[PDB]
Amino acid sequence: QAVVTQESALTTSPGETVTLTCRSSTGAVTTSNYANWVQEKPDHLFTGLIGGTNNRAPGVPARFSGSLIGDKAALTITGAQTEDEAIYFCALWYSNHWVFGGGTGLTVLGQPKSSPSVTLFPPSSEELETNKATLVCTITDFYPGVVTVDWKVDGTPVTQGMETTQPSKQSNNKYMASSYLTLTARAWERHSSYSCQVTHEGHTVEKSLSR
Amino acid sequence: VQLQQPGAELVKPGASVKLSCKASGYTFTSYWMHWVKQRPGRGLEWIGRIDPNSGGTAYNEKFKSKATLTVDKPSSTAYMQLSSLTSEDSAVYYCARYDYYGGSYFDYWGQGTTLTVSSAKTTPPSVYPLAPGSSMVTLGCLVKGYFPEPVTVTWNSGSLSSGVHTFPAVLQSDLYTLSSSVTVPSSPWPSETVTCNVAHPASSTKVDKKIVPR
Repeated sequence: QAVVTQESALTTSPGETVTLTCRSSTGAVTTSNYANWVQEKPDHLFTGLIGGTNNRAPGVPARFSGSLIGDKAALTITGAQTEDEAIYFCALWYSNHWVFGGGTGLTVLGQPKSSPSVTLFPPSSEELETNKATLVCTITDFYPGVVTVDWKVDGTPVTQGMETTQPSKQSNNKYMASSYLTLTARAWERHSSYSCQVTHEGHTVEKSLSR
Repeated sequence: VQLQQPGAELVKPGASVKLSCKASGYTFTSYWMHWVKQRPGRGLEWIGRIDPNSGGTAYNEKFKSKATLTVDKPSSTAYMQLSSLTSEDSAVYYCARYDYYGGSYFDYWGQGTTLTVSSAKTTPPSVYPLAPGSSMVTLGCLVKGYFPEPVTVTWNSGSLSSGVHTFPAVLQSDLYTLSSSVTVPSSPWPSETVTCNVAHPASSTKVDKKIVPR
């Protein structure tokens, strides 16, 4: 019955200092919600760094440190390491229950920044005979690994029948993702304008195919 | 100290399941056994927790009549039973331990069990070509509607090993679909034929598809 907020993503550099907040929609975070920051490494790895706001589980690199700033709980990685580029989930206690926030995807640039290469494919002709049309939009070599994807069928923004994988690290250390938009071959012949809009870092890139 | 819980299960909708977490390690009584549900794209959700000694439990109302926490003292095992499983239950399920409030944390997490609510029976993919309609050039193969995981997509009998990217599959219609895009230089194509190689051993399927212009 409570929503715990966390930053979308944060980009810090090596040897730097970065800090994640953990907001409470019920009020300022108290010591009663022992925000327990937990780290997420890819392929389902989970370790808790900070517990009880202040205490650091034993064996957590001293650089990680918990505290309260203002009205929100806070994880402050001092001297951020390249091996810190990971997802950070915070948790808050509320008398009888616990509540995990949205988590922060933290990028620790260890390569310069790259833009997304967009490719929006049309339905295969073969697929069309199956009374199905799958718009395939691919996104490669973007870094940091965070993009927002939007479609617009006939200048109108689509709100359903669209799905996108979560950014997955490429061999280089950059990221890639693939967005799909499923349609009945009938729904396809009905519209004309199609576009895949990928925003990466606040810069949009469109790729459209007229039918 | 390792909270071991099986890595995967398959379950048909309308059914129920019991996820076990056998606490290999220093204690049970000294610690609490919480349960968390991670779904790709929506972080963590606390399901609840259970006390070893007494059995008593507190939950997240959202799972109030979905989960049922239990614990068997003779085997240091903690179980979680979800009833009436539906398409949303498909998730990674973890059991982490809690240290009193005393330092107040979830120091050791179980590796999770990847539950999979699905009526799907083994089903082979359908290969669809993804081609440009206009220096370099991006070609692709749509491996749509297949179950179970996981499919093996390669390009030109292994010959194209760069300019290639095979993304993760996406779940929907209780079938997986993914794709492989290959950036072969604008000279090779259309000139040199480009063919993607998809295989789904789960069905023992193997298909070729030459990316033709259109």
